[PDB]
Amino acid sequence: QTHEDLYRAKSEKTMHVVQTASGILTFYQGLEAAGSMTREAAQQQALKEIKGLRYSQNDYFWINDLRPVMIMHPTNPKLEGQDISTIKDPDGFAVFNEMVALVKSKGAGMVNYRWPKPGASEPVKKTSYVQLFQPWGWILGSGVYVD
Repeated sequence: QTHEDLYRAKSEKTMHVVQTASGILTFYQGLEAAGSMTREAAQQQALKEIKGLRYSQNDYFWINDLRPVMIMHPTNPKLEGQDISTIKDPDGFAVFNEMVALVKSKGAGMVNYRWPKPGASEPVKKTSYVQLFQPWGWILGSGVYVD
């Protein structure tokens, strides 16, 4: 039983909720591919639904793209439609640029950074799984706060 085993387990949870939520992307992209909705309408409907999803103690999902621009953020909605390339946490970690570089290399993975909790402003340590949804160039993410 290794350190790697313990960390594999804790973060599996995060991975699985993101994979769960990403099925909404899959569903809506299918309707786009079949010609039943336009891409942009399919995108907006998917965002709207993913915006309301929660698990555990008000843990949530966000979406940003590869540019990077924030597409949907349920607790910081004023970041939406903005270039988020210049955002850095208090340790200097370039949150979204790191996420983009990670998914471009590997498709998905874990990343740690500081972010405020919902409805608060102090940046707290957080560990998130991000996953590229390739047809739309979207990164879906969720994480858990150290407390």
